[PDB]
Amino acid sequence: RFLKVKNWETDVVLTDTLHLKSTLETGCTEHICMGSIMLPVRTKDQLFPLAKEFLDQYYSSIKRFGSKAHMDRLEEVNKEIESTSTYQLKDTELIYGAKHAWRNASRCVGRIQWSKLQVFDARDCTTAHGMFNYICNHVKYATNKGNLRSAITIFPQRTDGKHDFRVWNSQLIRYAGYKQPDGSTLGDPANVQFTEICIQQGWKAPRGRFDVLPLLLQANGNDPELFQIPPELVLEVPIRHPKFDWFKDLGLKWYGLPAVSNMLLEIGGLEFSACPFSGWYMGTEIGVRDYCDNSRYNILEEVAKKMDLDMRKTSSLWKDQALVEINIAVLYSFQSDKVTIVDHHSATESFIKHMENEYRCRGGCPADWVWIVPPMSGSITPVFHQEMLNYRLTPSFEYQPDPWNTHVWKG
Amino acid sequence: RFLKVKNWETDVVLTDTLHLKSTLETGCTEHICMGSIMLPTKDQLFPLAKEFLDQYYSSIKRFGSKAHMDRLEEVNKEIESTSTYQLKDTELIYGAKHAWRNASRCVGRIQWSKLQVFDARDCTTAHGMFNYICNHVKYATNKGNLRSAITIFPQRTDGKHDFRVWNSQLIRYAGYKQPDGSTLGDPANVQFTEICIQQGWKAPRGRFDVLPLLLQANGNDPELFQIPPELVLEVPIRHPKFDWFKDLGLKWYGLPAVSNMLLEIGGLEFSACPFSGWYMGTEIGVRDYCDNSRYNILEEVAKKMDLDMRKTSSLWKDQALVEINIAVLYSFQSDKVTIVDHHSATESFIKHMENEYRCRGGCPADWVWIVPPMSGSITPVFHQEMLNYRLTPSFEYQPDPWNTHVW
Ligand code: HEM
Ligand code: HEM
Ligand SMILES: Cc1cc(N)nc(CCc2cc(F)cc(CC[C@H]3CCCN3C)c2)c1
Ligand SMILES: Cc1cc(N)nc(CCc2cc(F)cc(CC[C@H]3CCCN3C)c2)c1
Ligand SMILES: C[C@H](O)[C@H](O)[C@H]1CNc2nc(N)[nH]c(=O)c2N1
Ligand SMILES: C[C@H](O)[C@H](O)[C@H]1CNc2nc(N)[nH]c(=O)c2N1
Ligand SMILES: [Zn+2]
Repeated sequence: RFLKVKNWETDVVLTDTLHLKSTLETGCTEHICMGSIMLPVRTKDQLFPLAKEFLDQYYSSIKRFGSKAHMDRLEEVNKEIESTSTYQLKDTELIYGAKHAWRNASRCVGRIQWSKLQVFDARDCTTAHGMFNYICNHVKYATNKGNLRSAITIFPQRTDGKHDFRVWNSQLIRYAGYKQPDGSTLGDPANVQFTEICIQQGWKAPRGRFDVLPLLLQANGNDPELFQIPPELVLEVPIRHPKFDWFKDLGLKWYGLPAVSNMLLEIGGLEFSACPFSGWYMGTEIGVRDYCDNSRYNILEEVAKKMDLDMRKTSSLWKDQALVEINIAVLYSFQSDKVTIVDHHSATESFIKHMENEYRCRGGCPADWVWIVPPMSGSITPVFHQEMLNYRLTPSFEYQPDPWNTHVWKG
Repeated sequence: RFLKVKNWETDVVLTDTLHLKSTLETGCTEHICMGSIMLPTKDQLFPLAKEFLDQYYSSIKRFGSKAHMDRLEEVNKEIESTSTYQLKDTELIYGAKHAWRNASRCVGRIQWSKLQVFDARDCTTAHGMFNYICNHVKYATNKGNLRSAITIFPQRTDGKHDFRVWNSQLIRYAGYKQPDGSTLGDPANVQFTEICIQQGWKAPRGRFDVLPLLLQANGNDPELFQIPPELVLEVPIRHPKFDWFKDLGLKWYGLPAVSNMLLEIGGLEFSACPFSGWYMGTEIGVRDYCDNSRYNILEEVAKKMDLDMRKTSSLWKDQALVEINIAVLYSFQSDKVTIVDHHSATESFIKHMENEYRCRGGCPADWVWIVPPMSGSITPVFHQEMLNYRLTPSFEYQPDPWNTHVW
């Protein structure tokens, strides 16, 4: 069976056969769509089929399907599973797996870059201090003095679920959030809960509005530990506006490296619960969501005030006007400091090219429209007009529960 | 299987039980989500009638009444005899209001119960269709104090006698291809503007030429009709800060009136059911004016704003796009013509969802369409999880007539 998607702006039509290789479920049924839902201990029983599917994929990609190197590897994995209950990926297989996990990430608009991912193998790591060291090196390498490079660092896979490696931060670099007694929030309200854990674990909070949070790191299922990322490794950009000189006086800054650190990487049935990865920012992530979400820094009010806008009725679109200025300021500040960033027009056009190429050479490109369309100026980006098929391929990145809700505390 | 939907801006969580009433299919499976795809006999008819009549008599708190069972047998007898049946006026009104209520792609559904239903089932000719449509347009326009309305023409019988309005909307601007390459007027209507001239229309070949009506009664050849200009309320578009904005020569019409959809009630198919309400600002300013496949005025506007159009990263498209939409709102509000901005309409819809979950158990909703085409995440619907499913009565798409008509 074949399926067609249409771009209603260009009339370009594409044919997807790749969804046939989809095994995992979506959440939808014939009678309900969960397309807008944000989020909809493994034994030898099912592990070898999952290994086999992965290795078939792997040897296909290197034009060695059915070779003696292919059959021997299947056999070697088999006996390793039956005798040890799990197995170890070769270096080649791990790198392939991490790239294809990103390649299969249907919510990611930056996937044109998927093949250029620097993979750091941290499977020999045994302690939280060792994790801090691996993460510091990732940050230095990925940041590259503002000329950002995509990277992922992969800590040991799960075994019995009781010895997990976990980065408790949702991102490697994030600002603290402090609930005040009067109800207000200082800093990033998205991080108030994590900030409290850190303070409880002994972090001395400066209690400012842009305090980089400490790393909280869990090795081999032991209690997590606190480390401060050396400040010289944390690249930050002060936000100013190319025309509004009062904008710098808002005191805004943001960090340069987006580095997601709380997701699970799944390859051949193996689960890598600590696998921080980073790339570079699309400007709307900072300018639209980080600053202007009602539940984040929410500077829309103060920006519109200083622009002296008609703030009485919403039909003056003062909110939309303030948002564009903020996003201009973010792009201007980053470009001025030579810190890599991509605007939402560039990124979406690139994704369309990526997606067309994926259909031609791969037979499809799983895409989550709800997430690919930028959170401002949606229909003037070409993805808005682009029909997309969403399905889940493996290797994959998955969500996992916050560790502080599952962890058994040693004391 | 009694589902929950979270709002991530407010942590508000609603439990959806209404989805279990869903009958039709979405297009998705467990293996694939098609949530962004634009478009996926006597025996079948009686269960459809029963399902509709059951929910009708429950809404009037007469489920299991003599009235209920009597109407049930009554329609059952008319089907076995005539192979169809006719709705009572009260059922027709209920059917129409609920097809709107169930329209998961519609952000304006909070007004669903205040709909004016015009019964045009006694109509027999295109001239009569025209009369009904003129009366609709005048009623709905109301000198700019717009009112919701639907006019319902005779139901399909054998598919050879279909009533059809060939226009996609009652009021739409013409679209002419140019010898030199591009398109003058509205590119979305170039083929329809063709079929009008190609059926007899005399085009003034301007940029904002109101299209004539092309009406089809009882599966006959359609006929051209010019809506009286005094019935077509239009708004000249100017900006409250930029005086040069008037010189662009832009205007739009006040009445959005969809005319090509099919209204399904109790298994009966009403293939001509023009319905109208009032515009959300972004429909005109984001889509109509700025879509690359439409009026595409963005470059001309930013040029007039003297913005740096050299790199995309200056956000000149975004900045223009806002000014254009501020103007559309300003123009309509200044001429006292009903319009709603995308912030008010989306906050209304959150309120309407809250009511539907409260007094009905749910509210089918299509996030891909509910979220406005600009400033999505500063609107409350962006952070609202929505469950999409098909309830009936419903509005459905239908093939364009000229592909089908046995001419
Ligand atoms: C190189 C530049 C990149 C850009 C511009 C980019 C951009 C984005 C954006 C805007 C999202 C939407 C999520 C949100 O808005 O919060 C996203 C999601 C995602 N990105 Fe990318 N990304 C990049 C690199 C990467 C890399 C290197 C990886 C992994 C190796 C990755 C994996 C993902 C995944 C798994 C998601 C889905 C998150 C979810 O399922 O909730 N991205 N990306
Ligand atoms: C009264 C104010 C109304 C507003 C503000 C409004 C707004 C909208 C918007 C913005 C859309 C998205 C589609 C697009 O962007 O082209 C839509 C779709 C829709 N509207 Fe409403 N509308 C209103 C009245 C009505 C009425 C009176 C009806 C029927 C009686 C109706 C039925 C529908 C349907 C069926 C769709 C979706 C068609 C589809 O399935 O693709 N609307 N509406
Ligand atoms: C590599 C990279 C590049 C870039 N440019 N941006 C990002 C951040 C986007 C992102 C990627 C991801 F895999 C998971 C989340 C979780 C955040 C969600 C959960 C709850 C609140 N957020 C909606 C975010 C990452
Ligand atoms: C009553 C009303 C009020 C309002 N405020 N707006 C509207 C227009 C929105 C609309 C409603 C609808 F039922 C069908 C379409 C078809 C347009 C699609 C077909 C193919 C390409 N277009 C996406 C539009 C109508
Ligand atoms: C490809 C995609 O489904 C298509 O562009 C849809 C997306 N969402 C939309 N939303 C609205 N309100 N109107 C539209 O025409 C569309 N078009
Ligand atoms: C409810 C809804 O799914 C949720 O708000 C989603 C919508 N689309 C998104 N798209 C992106 N890129 N990032 C997000 O966080 C979200 N949030
Ligand atoms: Zn779906």
